[PDB]
Amino acid sequence: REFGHLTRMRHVITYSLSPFEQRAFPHYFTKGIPNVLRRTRACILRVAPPFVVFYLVYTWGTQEFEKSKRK
Amino acid sequence: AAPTLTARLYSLLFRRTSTFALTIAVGALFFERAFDQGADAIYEHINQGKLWKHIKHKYENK
Amino acid sequence: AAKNAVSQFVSSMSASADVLAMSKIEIKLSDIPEGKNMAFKWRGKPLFVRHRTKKEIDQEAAVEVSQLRDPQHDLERVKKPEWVILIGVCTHLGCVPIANAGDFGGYYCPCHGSHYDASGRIRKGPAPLNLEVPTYEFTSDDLVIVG
Amino acid sequence: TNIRKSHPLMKIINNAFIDLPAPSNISSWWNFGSLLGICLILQILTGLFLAMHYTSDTTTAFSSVTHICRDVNYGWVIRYLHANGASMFFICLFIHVGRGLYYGSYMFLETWNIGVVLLFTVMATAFMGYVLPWGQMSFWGATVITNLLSAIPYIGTDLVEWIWGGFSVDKATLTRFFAFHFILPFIITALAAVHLLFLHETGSNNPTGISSDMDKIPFHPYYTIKDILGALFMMLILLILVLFSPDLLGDPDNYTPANPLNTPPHIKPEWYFLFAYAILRSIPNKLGGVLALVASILILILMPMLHTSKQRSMMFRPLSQCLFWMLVADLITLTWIGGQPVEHPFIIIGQLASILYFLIILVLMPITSIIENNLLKW
Amino acid sequence: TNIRKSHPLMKIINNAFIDLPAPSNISSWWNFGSLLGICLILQILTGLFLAMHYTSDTTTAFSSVTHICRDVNYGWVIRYLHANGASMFFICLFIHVGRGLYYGSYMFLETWNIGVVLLFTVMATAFMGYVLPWGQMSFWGATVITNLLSAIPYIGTDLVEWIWGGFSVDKATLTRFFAFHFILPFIITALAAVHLLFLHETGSNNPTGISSDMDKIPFHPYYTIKDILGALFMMLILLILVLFSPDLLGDPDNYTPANPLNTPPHIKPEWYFLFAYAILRSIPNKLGGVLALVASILILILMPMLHTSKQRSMMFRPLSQCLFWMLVADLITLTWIGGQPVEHPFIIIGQLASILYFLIILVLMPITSIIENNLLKW
Amino acid sequence: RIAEVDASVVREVCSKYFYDQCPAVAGLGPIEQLPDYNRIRSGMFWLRF
Amino acid sequence: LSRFLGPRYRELARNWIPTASMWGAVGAVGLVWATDWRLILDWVPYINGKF
Amino acid sequence: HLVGVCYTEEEAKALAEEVEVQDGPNEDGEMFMRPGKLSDYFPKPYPN
Ligand code: HEM
Ligand code: HEM
Ligand code: HEM
Ligand code: HEM
Ligand SMILES: COC(=O)N(OC)c1ccccc1COc1ccn(-c2ccc(Cl)cc2)n1
Ligand SMILES: COC(=O)N(OC)c1ccccc1COc1ccn(-c2ccc(Cl)cc2)n1
Ligand code: FES
Repeated sequence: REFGHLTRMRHVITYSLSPFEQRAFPHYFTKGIPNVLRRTRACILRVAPPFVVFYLVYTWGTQEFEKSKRK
Repeated sequence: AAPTLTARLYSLLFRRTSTFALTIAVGALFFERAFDQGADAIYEHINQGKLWKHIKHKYENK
Repeated sequence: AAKNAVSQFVSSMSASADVLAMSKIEIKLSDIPEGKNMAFKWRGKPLFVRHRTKKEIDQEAAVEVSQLRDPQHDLERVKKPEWVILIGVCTHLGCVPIANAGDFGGYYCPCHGSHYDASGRIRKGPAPLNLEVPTYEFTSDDLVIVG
Repeated sequence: TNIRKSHPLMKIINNAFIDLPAPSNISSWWNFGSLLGICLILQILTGLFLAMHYTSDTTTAFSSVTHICRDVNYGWVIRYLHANGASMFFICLFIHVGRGLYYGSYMFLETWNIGVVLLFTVMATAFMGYVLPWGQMSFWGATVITNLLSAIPYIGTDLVEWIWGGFSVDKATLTRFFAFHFILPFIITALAAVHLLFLHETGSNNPTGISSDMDKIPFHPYYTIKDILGALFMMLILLILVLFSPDLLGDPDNYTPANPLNTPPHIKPEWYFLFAYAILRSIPNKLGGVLALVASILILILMPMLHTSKQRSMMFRPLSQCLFWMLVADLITLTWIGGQPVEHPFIIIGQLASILYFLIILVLMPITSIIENNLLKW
Repeated sequence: TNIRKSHPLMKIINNAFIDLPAPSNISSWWNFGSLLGICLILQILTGLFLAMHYTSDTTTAFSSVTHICRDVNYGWVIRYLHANGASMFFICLFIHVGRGLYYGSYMFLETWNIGVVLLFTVMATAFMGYVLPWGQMSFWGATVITNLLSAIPYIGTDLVEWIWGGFSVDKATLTRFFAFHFILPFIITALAAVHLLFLHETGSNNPTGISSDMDKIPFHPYYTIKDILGALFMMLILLILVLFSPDLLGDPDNYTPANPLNTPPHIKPEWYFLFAYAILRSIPNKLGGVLALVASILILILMPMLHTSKQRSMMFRPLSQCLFWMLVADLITLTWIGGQPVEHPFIIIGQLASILYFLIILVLMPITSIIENNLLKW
Repeated sequence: RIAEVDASVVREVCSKYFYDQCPAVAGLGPIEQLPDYNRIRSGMFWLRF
Repeated sequence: LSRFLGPRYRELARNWIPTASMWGAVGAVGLVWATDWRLILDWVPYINGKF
Repeated sequence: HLVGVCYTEEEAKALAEEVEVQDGPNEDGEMFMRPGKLSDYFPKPYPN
């Protein structure tokens, strides 16, 4: 696995700019803030509902531990 | 042209090299307990009456 | 190079001893009053050793097999009723506390409130077994060898 | 005539770190492999110091450790670098395994199987380092291993006596625990070079699960500067836990010395063993509990065989993403239960969560991938 | 489909030990390279035992070693395996260097230069292991190094104080000598893998000095069975010196404990340092004596530059063979002089033999090769 | 004669003629990669059976 | 599953189960002197192997 | 260390229960005397 022996490709053109010709910080809060809100919305219904059920079991488990030692 | 006794068990156990893989385990005996003939009978013969289990009947059941 | 160089590297890390006379064949004399358990770190745990009375085997025999789960008593394990040997190991976790604290002569575990014997017997849960005695025999006048 | 392509030693380094083809869309979750190599080197240049000034016996172990924090110069900083540096190793290891589980990296079969060996070796090492300071948590945590290790029906009673130095708690117990702790970190360093040699045959996986041979970039300078930045952020978190709260990850009862003096108010290990202590404690049989302890780590080897999806990773599988985060929330429950006393609500919870950890991996994950296969018309 | 030619780990072993092309006329002098690898492994699995039961302080060092021969089980056999196993390493090292000097193996420049580094590292290691038992020879032998180490005109007085633990003879002296002795044998193991990787680029030299690419044989089974037979003959000699005379190579005065109590009847190191102690003792200046000590080992690096013969080895050079055995007889003289007191006949002899060791290598050997070049009409 | 040959007969006759036997070898160049006779002779006996 | 199905798979495993006690009993004799298995050294009266 | 070389273990303890050396302390008291406890080095003559 060396660089000129990897795969076969035809009819593809790429254009690039030098790092000394561009800004290292482009649009940061103009593009970046609405981008990290799209990514948060796209994954919130998959990750979060398991950790809500851990919270409800934890509260029921510490409260029914203290309503056993009381009288 | 009768041969000598070097056809040991070559046609019987040693051809298919099944013996050779496990001579650490299977073909491993005859050389610990059969060598009570070895060093301990020789070492106590050079040192007769000098080890502790030679001078032993003098000091029990007194 | 299989049995005389592998299996022969044996005696420093095994039950064979660099303490070849441990303390059990040492001449043990009773510097101990009754009701006093000293923390004897002799093969690990404090071995429960003190005097004995004639009244002693009458209180453990007043509570019979109908209490227990794995029944064995004083005459089963001990040589004669003038001596006692235990280990300080709970059979699930591994501790019973300091002496002179209990109901009438046990060692009440203050972990969450269970109780245990001065002769190795189950009282409360949640441990399954009974306390283990080490193996030895009787030989002598006063030459005790516990092990 | 290029010297880094023709010198016999330099061309090994060039193929491994400089001219190596790498995918261009590699995320920050691929940073934690070189972080594990930083944490392992750091635990070696800090375990040098502690074993120098050390004596391991039943009479002096608890005081040999208190000598370093007060009397031995620069000993308070190096001791708590070592105790928190092992908590850092275990958080970088659970992120690393969960990455390869999520993106289907276990399809690299030889690399995945050497990894499962590496997870066993660091877990057994750290168990034999917490027994060395000899406090209450060192004693009662070691003496619940041997109850399930003497439960081996034939060889177990002579196995524990051979590793306890010879009888029980004594002087030479901490000469076989200490021997099994000085030398096990160096088998890990040799198992890590073999671990990377198998990955070099295919290169890396990427978050899409599709092969990336048309879009490779060199490793230098793109991921050499990205791995240096991620390592600097790890040293900031580690030195904050050492210089501002060096006892946050720990137990005060292990400052009470070891003796069979009295039963402790509780028994609990460090945080990275609390999921495993919760499983064996919910089995009322010392043979069934030692089998489910080994079956909670060696279950990772069945992950190549249980795969039924036509895709490799979980990026395009929304029903499987829900099950992955149910498994993470199940390991949080077992870490909490394993530091609780054995009472009424923490036995029915701690034993249903032990069941659901095996039900997700074996049954629920292979059926759900088949259901997603039918919905995409293959 | 041959698995030993295509598996990523098995094909490294196959190219190194099994299918490696080797000359067919290789002698028994080529056995001592794998013998050095057996002696280094043996000194690691025996130094495990000694550092386990050890305490290194000015009050208990002499008794920590006497505890092992009597009280520690199997400690008399393992201690004298370690003290005679280091004498075995040094006889297999002087044969090895004299082989490569005789047959012109120093023309493999990169392999020869890593070897000179390996000769320095084992010499400094064994010096810091004889100071550990703390007897009369341990004290007075260490305190003649620091007289020539404080003779460094700028940094030397703070150099010796940084390695003596902090002042002088004290508790912490043997915490920096012991640290510099536990870890130096593992730099040797990594320097030996690099040493063989450079030899693999050319293969081996042979006793004729002519390239042997038309007459190669595989390494297995011809030299795998020949290296096993030679290693069995080495274990016979080592176990004879351990089980029949374990104090033959040693000094009784190092059983007298260390104290500045009284000046000893003599001062002498082990046999493999007696050639070096004889050279510095014949220079009445503690800076000229520390320069000629380092110039007696680092002179080996000039051997590629001083070569003036048209042939490679010494098999066909009868005038050069006479000079090689004059050099061996000169090192026998220095080993005898270095165990003698500093009196009348042993100063004129010990300082003329120090001169002739440098006169043979630098002056007499390059001129004699040129004379033999003219006699063969080239 | 052909009809009375089966798989156990073939295993018996091939073990009689091939297994732990010394072969005769001939080679005509370029044959530098032809293996050594010790490696050819050890290829006649098997490892696992 | 028809993964490893076939009359060929247990035909080579038919002729190897005589020498597949070289898998299990060889492990049983491979742990006689590597372990010092105490109560199965009296498998024979022959091994009084330690004093 | 004398047992099995030139003495059996009785004939050995009696030579240790013949010299009197100083043991450690005990509470309700101070430094007391208790002779040979079967594992004791041979007694030095000089205190310094
Ligand atoms: C001491 C422990 C470990 C070290 C030093 C280590 C090191 C590394 C490194 C440097 C990489 C390449 C960079 C990366 O992708 O992060 C890697 C990748 C990988 N590791 Fe580990 N690792 C360790 C433990 C483990 C464990 C416990 C597992 C699994 C059970 C594992 C499985 C993998 C896999 C599958 C990959 C390739 C992932 C991919 O490319 O998608 N490793 N490891
Ligand atoms: C994978 C690497 C390592 C891990 C995970 C690890 C883990 C640990 C742990 C958990 C402790 C207990 C600290 C405490 O409870 O206060 C410890 C301390 C200790 N470790 Fe390690 N360690 C590692 C490397 C090493 C090395 C390389 C050595 C020896 C050279 C070593 C020897 C010791 C010693 C002697 C202690 C003494 C107790 C103390 O000083 O706190 N460990 N280590
Ligand atoms: C720990 C120390 C050493 C080890 C393990 C070691 C190992 C080896 C081995 C295995 C070989 C190949 C087999 C042989 O020809 O004997 C070899 C060859 C060689 N060694 Fe060493 N060696 C060590 C020290 C040295 C030293 C001190 C020198 C020289 C100053 C040296 C120079 C050479 C040379 C020049 C060769 C090639 C000789 C030839 O093929 O004619 N080595 N070494
Ligand atoms: C190249 C390898 C080695 C060499 C040449 C070497 C050499 C020596 C020497 C000359 C002694 C003095 C013995 C005596 O005078 O009675 C010694 C003892 C000692 N060595 Fe090593 N050794 C090596 C490997 C090791 C290793 C790997 C360790 C630690 C893991 C180690 C640690 C010690 C210690 C602590 C002692 C003192 C115990 C004693 O004096 O008996 N050495 N060694
Ligand atoms: C830092 O050390 C501790 O937390 N230790 O041990 C001193 C401790 C202390 C108190 C109570 C329990 C423990 C240990 O609890 C567990 C639970 C599972 N493992 C385990 C160990 C090794 C392997 Cl391979 C696999 C699993 N250990
Ligand atoms: C086994 O140890 C001894 O023989 N040691 O040292 C405790 C001893 C004991 C008494 C007197 C002298 C010595 C040492 O004499 C020499 C003479 C030369 N080196 C030397 C050391 C390191 C290096 Cl790199 C190069 C040369 N050492
Ligand atoms: S005493 Fe251990 S659980 Fe009750």
